[PDB]
Amino acid sequence: NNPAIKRIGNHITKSPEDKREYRGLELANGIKVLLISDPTTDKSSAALDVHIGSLSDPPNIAGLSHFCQHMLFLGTKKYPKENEYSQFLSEHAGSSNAFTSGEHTNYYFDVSHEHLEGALDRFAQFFLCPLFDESCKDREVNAVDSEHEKNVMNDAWRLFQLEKATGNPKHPFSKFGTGNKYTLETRPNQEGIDVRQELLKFHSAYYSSNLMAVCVLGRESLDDLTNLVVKLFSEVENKNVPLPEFPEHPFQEEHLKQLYKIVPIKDIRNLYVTFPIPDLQKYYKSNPGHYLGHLIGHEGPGSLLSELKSKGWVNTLVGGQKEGARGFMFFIINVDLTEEGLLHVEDIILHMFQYIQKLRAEGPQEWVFQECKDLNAVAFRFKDKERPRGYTSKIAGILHYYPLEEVLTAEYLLEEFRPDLIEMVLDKLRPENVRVAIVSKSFEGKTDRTEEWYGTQYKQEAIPDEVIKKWQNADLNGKFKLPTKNEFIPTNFEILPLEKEATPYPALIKDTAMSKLWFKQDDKFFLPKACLNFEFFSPFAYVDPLHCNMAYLYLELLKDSLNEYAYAAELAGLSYDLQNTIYGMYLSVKGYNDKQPILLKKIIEKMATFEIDEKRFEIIKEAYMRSLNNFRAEQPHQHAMYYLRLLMTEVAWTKDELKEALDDVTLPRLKAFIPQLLSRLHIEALLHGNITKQAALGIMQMVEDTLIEHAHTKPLLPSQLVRYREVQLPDRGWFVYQQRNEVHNNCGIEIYYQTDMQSTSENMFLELFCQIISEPCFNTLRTKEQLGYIVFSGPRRANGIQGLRFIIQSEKPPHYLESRVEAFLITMEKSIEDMTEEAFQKHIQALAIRRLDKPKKLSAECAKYWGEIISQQYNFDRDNTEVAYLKTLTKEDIIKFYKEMLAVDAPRRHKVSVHVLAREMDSCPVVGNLSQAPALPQPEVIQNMTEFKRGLPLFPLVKPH
Amino acid sequence: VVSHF
Ligand SMILES: [Zn+2]
Repeated sequence: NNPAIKRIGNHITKSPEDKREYRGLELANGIKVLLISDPTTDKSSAALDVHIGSLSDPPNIAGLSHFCQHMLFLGTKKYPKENEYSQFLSEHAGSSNAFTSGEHTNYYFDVSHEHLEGALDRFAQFFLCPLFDESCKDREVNAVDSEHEKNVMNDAWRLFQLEKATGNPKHPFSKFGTGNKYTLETRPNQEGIDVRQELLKFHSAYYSSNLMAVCVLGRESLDDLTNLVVKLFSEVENKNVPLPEFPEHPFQEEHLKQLYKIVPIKDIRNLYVTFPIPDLQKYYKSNPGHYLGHLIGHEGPGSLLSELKSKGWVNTLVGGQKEGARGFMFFIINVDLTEEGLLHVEDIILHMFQYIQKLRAEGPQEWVFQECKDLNAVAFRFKDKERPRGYTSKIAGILHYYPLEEVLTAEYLLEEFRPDLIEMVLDKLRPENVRVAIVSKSFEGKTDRTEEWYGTQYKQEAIPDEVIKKWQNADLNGKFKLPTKNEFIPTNFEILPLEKEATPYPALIKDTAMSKLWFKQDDKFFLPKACLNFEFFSPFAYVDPLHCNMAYLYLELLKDSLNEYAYAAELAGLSYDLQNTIYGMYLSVKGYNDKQPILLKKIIEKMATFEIDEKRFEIIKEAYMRSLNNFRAEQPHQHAMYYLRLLMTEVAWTKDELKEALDDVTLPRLKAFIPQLLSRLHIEALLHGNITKQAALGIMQMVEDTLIEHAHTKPLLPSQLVRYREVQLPDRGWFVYQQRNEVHNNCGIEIYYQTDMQSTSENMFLELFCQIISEPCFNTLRTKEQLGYIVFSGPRRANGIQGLRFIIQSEKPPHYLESRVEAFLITMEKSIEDMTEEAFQKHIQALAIRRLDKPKKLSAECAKYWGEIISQQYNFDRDNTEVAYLKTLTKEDIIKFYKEMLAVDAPRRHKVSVHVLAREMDSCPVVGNLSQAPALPQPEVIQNMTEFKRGLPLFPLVKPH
Repeated sequence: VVSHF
């Protein structure tokens, strides 16, 4: 009937709460398709996932399929302009990304809902006729090189690659997926390879319709989405490529019973325990590896982790199954190590085996399966509506694994109790099948191997037969008990009717010395959930580096003692976030509203009556000192951002001041700080969700009453509700702060052009200018000039003040990066002069759509309200108001804004730059085809942050709405 | 925790 369609699936199973409509189909050429119609959506989206990745790279061109992923964006026959795709998305309120894993290359975008076809037409060409232009191939290899360079000194990437280097060197698993300039240009040139032909051959060979899945989400009817996808994708050619498969495990006999001793970059101590397993993917209706991951990774009473933590050996544990590829998987148990735990690795692993033995002894528990199943069914029914871009991307990957009809449910719904599969996987978790890796700075100078891609220092050893035999004879330990029934499992899903006095925005329903309560009953999502957000103000959380340490330590110690009890709640969809701030403490409780007052009451009560276990105190103090030290290993651009915050904020304690004050934190001293912190508070809260005004007032007053009861809390004075100010930079001044990153051999730079206080006009001048320069400067500073992989521009907002920032990480020195940003900015003035009024209005419209895009789920709406609350602007209707103003702006207005605040000879230019030098740039000068860079003045070099701050005015704070 | 996410 339709030659272009092989079949239309039956009804796609969805949550009864899901108003989107769905149609599955397979095209004649083999492409699996899901169409999602959402007549409400502001942004439309599509994604395509090709079932080939890294594991299919040619053995002689490592990173090719990842390079090819980069190259596809850079022009096609129909749309040859190198940034046609990204320009079009940017001008229509869209964004795009892609990723390459071992078996998939996944490409996705969103866009304004009226420009779906235009975005999709351009996207579709990536799969039809890429140009692989020779000149952008030569440029873009630098971006990929620069992606690898940022990962080199990253502990997680070094470990990911080291695993692959220690399995069978003949297995595709051993491949280096990222590639670099060496693998992708230098060595291919040496070996006479034409990389353009290789990209074309690989695309021709594997970009076959039979390995593709496409997902499209739009306002259009399912018939209209259907015709669209047929129109654009049925020309993709079927080469009938067999799906790559890897039935032989990369870890064979000689790779089992091995021990690795690895030297990390950061001062971290971890143990990684791995068992190879078969591919359990086909068992998704029973999911035996999840059942075992739930048990072995449990954190409640009776758990593996409870015992290892009581012994003072470990603080956290991850366990369960881990993906490999079609044909192989892994089962892991990874723990961090205390200093004692480091000396007790053999005992830790014996406990692991005793816990596993306990699972064998008790047998598979249908009631455990049934709990998993019940929780998954509730999670599925009440799942938050996803943002279109992540939703289409994720479904495109899974269309390759599940029947069309099951794609939404397949990952949630458990159907089959399989005690036979559970025993089978359990039979793999034996000491004869074990790989053990220990990461520790203690192994420095004690290693004799080097992994080639990252430089990782390590040593390999057979585990002694004596150690194995002892692990094999692990018997039952009375400390290990299966969890009991999870009582946090919610059963009340009633949606309270909308109150007669319910408001579109949060209403201030309580305004007392003690607490300010903003409340909104959900009028949009209608799921049985709520968010309860509390800011606790106290000047004692940040009065000095010592107090700041104590605030941190107190809250980590609290979360650590609550952890056993809160883990059940967290499995049951009820979580909390508790952290110290520069103003006090932040608490958020989210998830099913049912049992949420219980967890909340427990937290406040524990906080207000807290008793510190001295052993937990010492372990967590040592972890925190390392955590402060480990900042030295963060990335240069992260360093640049951190220093700018320190420079621009009235009060900010540095990592070095914090670490020096940490030796002075004693138990007695922490015990005294806590009652002191809690003796006087102001609480500002947002309670938002499936809750009434009276339940909100009750939760609020329960929190105060618990603090009053146990901690004798008294209100703060209004005048002590101290917000910090941003440093006010002088007209025409340019200051430079310089540091070195001692770990990474790239530079980072952050450049800040401070404008003025936030307000309706200043906001939208800045945001419009940003919108306009956003794609161009990625295109200029990355795509064309290839300064680095990380190239960022956009508004910076802090402390009621704002401005334009640029963040780049590069091999080039900061003074150089600076001239290029300055050259770029001139290009942008000319470009704004040269652009049509309609081009101008498309930018206003794109920013408009971006600002007006509706929250799809509760917590995204809360976050918007919460940003208004914590900034003390309380501008809940900002979006309509800012957008109405924006549409008023002209080309002339933006030219004038640029000329006044931003241009190199602007009368009110306020520029600060943070320069972070690469490990190997020794010292360095602060000042120094391609567009022409203007001459810059001599910067004032900041020598001392305190003096810099003392010598400048401070801005006002923004007035509340 | 269960390996994810
Ligand atoms: Zn990449």
